[PDB]
Amino acid sequence: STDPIMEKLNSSIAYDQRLSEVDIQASIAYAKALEKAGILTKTELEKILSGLEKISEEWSKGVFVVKQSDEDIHTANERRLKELIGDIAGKLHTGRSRNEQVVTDLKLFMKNSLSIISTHLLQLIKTLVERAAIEIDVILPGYTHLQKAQPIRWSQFLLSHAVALTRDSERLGEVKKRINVLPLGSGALAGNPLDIDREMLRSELEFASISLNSMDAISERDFVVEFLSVATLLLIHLSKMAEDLIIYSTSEFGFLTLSDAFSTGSSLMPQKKNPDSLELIRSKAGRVFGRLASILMVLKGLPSTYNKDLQEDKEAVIDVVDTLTAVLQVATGVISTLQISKENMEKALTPEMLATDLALYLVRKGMPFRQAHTASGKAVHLAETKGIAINNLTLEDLKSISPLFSSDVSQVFNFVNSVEQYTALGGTAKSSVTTQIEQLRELMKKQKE
Amino acid sequence: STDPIMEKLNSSIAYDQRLSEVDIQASIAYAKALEKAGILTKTELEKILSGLEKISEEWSKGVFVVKQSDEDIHTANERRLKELIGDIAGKLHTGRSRNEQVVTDLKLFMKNSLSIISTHLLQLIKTLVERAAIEIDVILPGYTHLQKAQPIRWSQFLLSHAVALTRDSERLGEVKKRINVLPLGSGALAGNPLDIDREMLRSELEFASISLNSMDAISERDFVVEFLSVATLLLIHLSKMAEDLIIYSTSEFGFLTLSDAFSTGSSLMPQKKNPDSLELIRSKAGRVFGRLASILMVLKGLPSTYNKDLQEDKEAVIDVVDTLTAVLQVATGVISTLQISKENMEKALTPEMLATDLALYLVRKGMPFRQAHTASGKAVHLAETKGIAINNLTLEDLKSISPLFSSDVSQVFNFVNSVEQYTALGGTAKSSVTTQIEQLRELMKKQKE
Amino acid sequence: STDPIMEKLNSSIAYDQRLSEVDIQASIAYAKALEKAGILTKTELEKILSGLEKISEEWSKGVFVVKQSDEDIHTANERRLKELIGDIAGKLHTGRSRNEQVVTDLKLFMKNSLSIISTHLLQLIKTLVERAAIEIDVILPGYTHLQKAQPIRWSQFLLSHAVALTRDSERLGEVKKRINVLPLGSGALAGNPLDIDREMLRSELEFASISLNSMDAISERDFVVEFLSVATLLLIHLSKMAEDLIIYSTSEFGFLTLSDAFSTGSSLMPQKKNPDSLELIRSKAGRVFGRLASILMVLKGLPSTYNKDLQEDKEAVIDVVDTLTAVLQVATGVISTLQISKENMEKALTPEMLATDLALYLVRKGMPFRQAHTASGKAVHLAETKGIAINNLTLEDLKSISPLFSSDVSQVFNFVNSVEQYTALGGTAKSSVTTQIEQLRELMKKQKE
Amino acid sequence: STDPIMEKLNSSIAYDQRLSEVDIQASIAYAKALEKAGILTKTELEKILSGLEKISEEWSKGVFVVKQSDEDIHTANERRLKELIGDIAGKLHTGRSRNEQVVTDLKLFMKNSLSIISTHLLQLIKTLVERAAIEIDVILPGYTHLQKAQPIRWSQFLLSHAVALTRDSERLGEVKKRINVLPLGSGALAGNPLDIDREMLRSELEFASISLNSMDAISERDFVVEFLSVATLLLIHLSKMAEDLIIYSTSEFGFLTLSDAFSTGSSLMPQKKNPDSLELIRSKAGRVFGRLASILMVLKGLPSTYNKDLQEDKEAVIDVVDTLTAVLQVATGVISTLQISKENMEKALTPEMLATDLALYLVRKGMPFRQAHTASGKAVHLAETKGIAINNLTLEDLKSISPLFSSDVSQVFNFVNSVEQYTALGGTAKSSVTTQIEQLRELMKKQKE
Ligand SMILES: [Cl-]
Ligand SMILES: [Cl-]
Ligand SMILES: [Cl-]
Ligand SMILES: [Cl-]
Ligand SMILES: [Cl-]
Ligand SMILES: [Cl-]
Ligand SMILES: [Cl-]
Ligand SMILES: [Cl-]
Ligand SMILES: [Cl-]
Ligand SMILES: [Cl-]
Ligand SMILES: [Cl-]
Ligand SMILES: [Cl-]
Repeated sequence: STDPIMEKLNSSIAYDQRLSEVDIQASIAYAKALEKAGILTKTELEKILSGLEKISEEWSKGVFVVKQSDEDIHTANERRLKELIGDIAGKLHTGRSRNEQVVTDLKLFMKNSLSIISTHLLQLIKTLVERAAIEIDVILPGYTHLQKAQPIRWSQFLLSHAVALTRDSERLGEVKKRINVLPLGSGALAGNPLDIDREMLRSELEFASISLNSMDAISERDFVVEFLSVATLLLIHLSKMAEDLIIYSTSEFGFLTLSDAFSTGSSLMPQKKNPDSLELIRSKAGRVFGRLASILMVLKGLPSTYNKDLQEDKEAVIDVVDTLTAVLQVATGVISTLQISKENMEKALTPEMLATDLALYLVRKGMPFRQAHTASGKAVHLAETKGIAINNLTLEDLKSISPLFSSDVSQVFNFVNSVEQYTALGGTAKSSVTTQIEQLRELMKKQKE
Repeated sequence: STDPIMEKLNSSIAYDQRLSEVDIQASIAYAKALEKAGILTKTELEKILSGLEKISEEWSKGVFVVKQSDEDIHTANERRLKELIGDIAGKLHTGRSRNEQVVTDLKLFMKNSLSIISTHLLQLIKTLVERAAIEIDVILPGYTHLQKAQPIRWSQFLLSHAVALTRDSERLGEVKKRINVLPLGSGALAGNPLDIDREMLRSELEFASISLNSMDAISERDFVVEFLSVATLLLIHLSKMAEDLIIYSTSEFGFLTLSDAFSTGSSLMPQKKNPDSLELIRSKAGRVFGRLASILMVLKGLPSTYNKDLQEDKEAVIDVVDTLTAVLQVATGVISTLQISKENMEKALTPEMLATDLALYLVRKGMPFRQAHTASGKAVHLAETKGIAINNLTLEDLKSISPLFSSDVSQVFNFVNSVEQYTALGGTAKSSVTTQIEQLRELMKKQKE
Repeated sequence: STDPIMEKLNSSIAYDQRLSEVDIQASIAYAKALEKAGILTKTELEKILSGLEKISEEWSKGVFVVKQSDEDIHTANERRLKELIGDIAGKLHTGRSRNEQVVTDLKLFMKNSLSIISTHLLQLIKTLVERAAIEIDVILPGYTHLQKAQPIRWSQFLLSHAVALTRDSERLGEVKKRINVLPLGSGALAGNPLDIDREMLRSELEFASISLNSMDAISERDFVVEFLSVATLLLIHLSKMAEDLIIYSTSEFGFLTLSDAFSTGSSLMPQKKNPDSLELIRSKAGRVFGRLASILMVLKGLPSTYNKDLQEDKEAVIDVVDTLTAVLQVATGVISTLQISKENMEKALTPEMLATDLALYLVRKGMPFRQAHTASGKAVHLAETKGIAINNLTLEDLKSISPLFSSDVSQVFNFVNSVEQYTALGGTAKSSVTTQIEQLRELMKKQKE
Repeated sequence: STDPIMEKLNSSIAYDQRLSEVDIQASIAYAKALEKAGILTKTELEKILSGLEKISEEWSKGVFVVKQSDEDIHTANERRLKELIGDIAGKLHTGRSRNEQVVTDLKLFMKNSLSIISTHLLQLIKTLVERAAIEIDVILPGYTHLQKAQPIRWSQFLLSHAVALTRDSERLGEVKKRINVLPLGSGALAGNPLDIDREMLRSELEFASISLNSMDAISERDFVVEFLSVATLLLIHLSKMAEDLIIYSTSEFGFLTLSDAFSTGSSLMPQKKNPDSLELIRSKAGRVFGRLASILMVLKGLPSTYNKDLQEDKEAVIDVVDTLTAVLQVATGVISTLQISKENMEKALTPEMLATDLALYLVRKGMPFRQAHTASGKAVHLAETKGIAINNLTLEDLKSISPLFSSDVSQVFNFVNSVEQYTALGGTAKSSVTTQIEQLRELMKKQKE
């Protein structure tokens, strides 16, 4: 009777086959609770768990056969169990609703997915932290407005990304905690009428706790929005790092080149070596953001309790989980195999970036910063008008700006001296970077457990 | 050499196989232009067109074989042609870039897709217009704030949706016009170096014109954003109609019930008959919006010219084209097979909705509207305090509010009289509705051609 | 020199005057650290803190005078201090960047704002929890697909919203923790060169800790995205509750009416009483979501470190903070003053919603659920074809469906009996609702501290 | 009675004062139609138009006084007219609803706003087209993946942006057409009951036509979504151009520097000259996108007809109209006053970008492209391994790759020769660029009228 086109638009089995195992696992747990509730005889339970375990095997062996009438994974497994053991299968449905199987399964899938994602995320952070430890002596320009600002260590750069990524890791753990709440036993919205043992369900399925209200457990998708939100910000961080590496990979900047494994050429232009890995990653930010936008829209203005609209969550979660997994591993390969050009990073170190240091120089000699700033500004301009860099002005030139300049300004013109000024926690001085590295190694240790 | 994970993240063949035919068609057109440009001998052209036509057959017969190395459809067809005719295949690549094949193919796919979508959209509008013509005598409540406002014809309701949908149709035609501009011959960004005959390409591929600048033709995706944008607004309209029908389908409202073909029951609650068709449609608004959001993000801040980030467009377009096709046809089935309850729509017609008419009554007798409004307000409240509807107050009751009320107020209390006040173009009077119906039939006639 | 139009587009003083106080407070803290770093003499510090305190007074008395050249609050306060104490003011700028003042100020503003928001959020949850305790005996329909499902307690409904809102409260606390990290002392990106005492800054400004990397502290806006994200989900929850109350406020449903303080009439239609409060709230979901979308877009693909693009964060945060504050308080008024119609909620309780209970009845007598479900389905249909409700079928009618039905089915037809089946934790049975109420009172107690 | 906080959240006068004039203008038009409908005496009309004209003066002189009770502009003007002429003012409300004043006013405001925006947009395109005509001999690198691709003319670059901006202009005109439809006379939803002369209203207010259905005219906001959508894509284009100019403004690229009027320095780093104008513009893309996202969300799932949720449209439209106006003018200043470095653009022209030309060279001599591509690839690599550019390999070196290379390959190594290959329409050859310039001058001529 169902209109074929609507039935097709209604089918979620194509993607939600990814929930085949957690669905059996959840059915198994419920079968045991039903036996304890007196709905199944221990003899029936056996037939049921045996059938379910068999269906699990069919899916893992890639031999399960999806039929036309299967509008979703839940309907598939129920059909299969019935054709295996008959009428007994039908007892498993007692007090159970699809509205609760759907969030229970997706949460089970998400818990497993987060572990994998976490593992990869931590490996990415580690890769950045460990390379930062190895390349701690490298100094290059730091930018604001994409204009050379003040010199910083390449390790300080790798660590800013590592640090941001660590907050992503942290948010990921917080979301996992609310994901880890058992919704099974909420029924279609009013709860379970059998005095089902929810605690037994909880430990069996390995959730940290149970849902507090049946109407909310079945209507909410905060856990989907949260996931999508944190994943989006994680992607945002990756788009910024991509933007950085792609620009630094240009021939104009020349700071680095990715490995051949993470680049591709051009079937038309023979000279090309393109940073595809990073561009792909940068574009995924939009992809994941679209998933977040869609779910927020799907939810807005919907009435309590369950609504068929909610079915759009599955595909969005699965797609973002797969994007993360791929994106994180690729990012790792890139960071660990890319080749920096210590020579070019060094050449890019030009005197004008030391203009702030030149002003502090005068400040140390007594001049108030505002004046010191304008004086340093003049030297920058004098050198420009003269067609040279500031370190090439003469001492009398500096005196023409302020007699406060003494022969010892020569010490201002030393990049190692520049970065080494920033010892206060968080700065780019080498001792601060080593401190950060240690802090991050600890943070990771704690994130892992 | 390419990292396997990055290569997988980079593959677009899974979805872009949908472009198999337009890609051959575009290669065929270019092969003929290359022969005219002196790159191919008429003998070579023959081998080439014959090979291409053969590959086209493989795809349509569902026998084409995708190999590991095929990162996209373009790479697949090029590989296949080479293994069919050898070295000659390689001449087809002359002066051609993937950056141009990609937008040429997607535009070719979009042109064909729009025709199908248009056909369905027009059928949906027709369905609403024709039912509105049949059910023109039905009157029910009209709402603002979901509170009963003034009575309107059910046909006036069906037509508001038809009208909005017609603007969707119109926007769809405008987008098609800019989609219909040939980008082939832009190369990787600098244009074509062979003095290729772009006009020949244009007519051959059936585009209305050619791109003006090669750098823009290869960098832009306005045609994707536009499509996604209009599709999103179209979905918005459908979410509002869905919201309406779902609410009207409630037992509390009781105005209508969808057919069984567009509903489904509940495996747990035996009494349920749910309007799945409409909820599915309403949720797609979010889905399509997410696609729009993702592409806008993918594009923002990207430098000229082509960037690998752009590859995310394919899957978003294909997904939205398929959503539209399904959603439009389902919407049509729903509107044409749903059953209204003329009796309940009639029962819902209550006197308080005529309070505005009661104020105009006094206005006709000389009272300024502001005063007429407060007087009518009092009658509404008097009736409430008295526990009756306003048409049940006595004439002396109305006189206690304003002596201006005469025995002829009885004429105010007639719903057919209410709606029939709105004869000015656009209103709910029957003559206005018939006018609208005629206007829409014409609009559709013009949209179709 | 600056183009007047660009300067206007660049000015953020209109909105960022809201940061006038935290900016002084942050300048005060830095002045004291500069004295300890040897940049200011204790005599200079005095003049500085005295001047700053004076500027603080000007803003709080609403007498501060913004001049043309003030492109932001930071520039305003610096100008004012200089015209008050002269050259000494300029020493305060030593080692300080706008890039760090900007995030330090906004975080200070956000910390204060979250406290207010939290206070209001907790009051909203309390309002729902306490009313749920008072109206615990009320039963009405529960819905899925906006179709009557199974009976539930009105208190179970109020609590689903309370529960969701509690997760919003929890997420709000997590975000506050990362907001509470001091970024001051990061300079323009390389850190602070004076060995400034960041710990002194931390305790002085009351942050829980300090930023780990100067490049990240100045480039990131995770704290803005997080805030916007959680606020958006909070709004989503409020849009669903609004959708519920507006629908329940219809005359068709008739379950409740809001108070006059939270409604408005119509200048045209005298009978109208509209639920403006709820519609306003529902629409804010979109408003806040737009703010989230904008910031995510502003950030995507931006290079390290600071970029002027980031300046868009201020107005988005301030607007959402003000929306939350207003929305939360209004929501509270609505819930606490609305009037339910116990009589209509009772009348809406119809027999078909007990069809699931009727199937369990047969299940208890031995029949497998699948069969019990179809049997109950038949009774629903028999009653329909007969034009009566199911509780009106005769016992022999039920026997015609299944001889398993005995005279005691009469017990199935009792709504208090229906809801009382759900005693398992989370359900709608009265003992479960009282449990929830207790749990939520505790949760709130912990959230508050 | 209205809760003060809800009343504040409900007030739209702060921003919708921008609609003060179009609101009077719309009231004036309706007053004249009411007189013709027999509701006002010609004597009353006079008092009314005189009062309205007076209120118009108050607003334009900046002396109108907003009172507490004014929840919107419509309520303000109605109050003011009443206190000026008394009871007569109240007759103007006859048959009129706020639901129609609101869309009529906003459309009137949008029509005027589009004209201004169009004027500025066309000036921006002109600025790019005319500079492209002046700097037509300049050649620099063209990029894909931000990697040097093939040489192109700077004019070809300016024109790709001009061309995209022209589509923005075109879409803007299409939106204006649907904006130009008169909604006045739709009442609260059922239409107008006075047989009001809508055609008279149309010409009087200068709309191109009238709305077809009263229910749609009052419920829709397609005209807002459309506007926001096109404005967003326009901003997208501007974010890409900004991304380009900011990168080209780097010292690493060194192709250009903006004028001082469109840059700003750093209060901390004396050497800085930052491209604020472009970064501000790039960030507005997100701002405008957020406005689009919010309105789409506000609309999704809302029931017919009017809902208070719709009130969020005003502020979004006004904000985007003001952003466009500022952004467009600033963009113009930037393009017209920026200074390119013809010398550096020339230096950036390196031999590897000619590798495609080198392959075509062999193709002309008979070699199939695929082979020609790999041969050219080898030369690129040989030169790398040798530490020189390809134009420095010896003829015998090229022979070692393919004996097909003859002394005349020297002609391949000429950049003017490179770009001049692209004469086919749209390419970067000089004759193609002059063609584009002419086409765009015409397009603008037509857009203007
Ligand atoms: Cl047993
Ligand atoms: Cl090196
Ligand atoms: Cl000296
Ligand atoms: Cl020939
Ligand atoms: Cl009927
Ligand atoms: Cl009389
Ligand atoms: Cl001292
Ligand atoms: Cl009552
Ligand atoms: Cl019996
Ligand atoms: Cl007269
Ligand atoms: Cl020059
Ligand atoms: Cl030779």
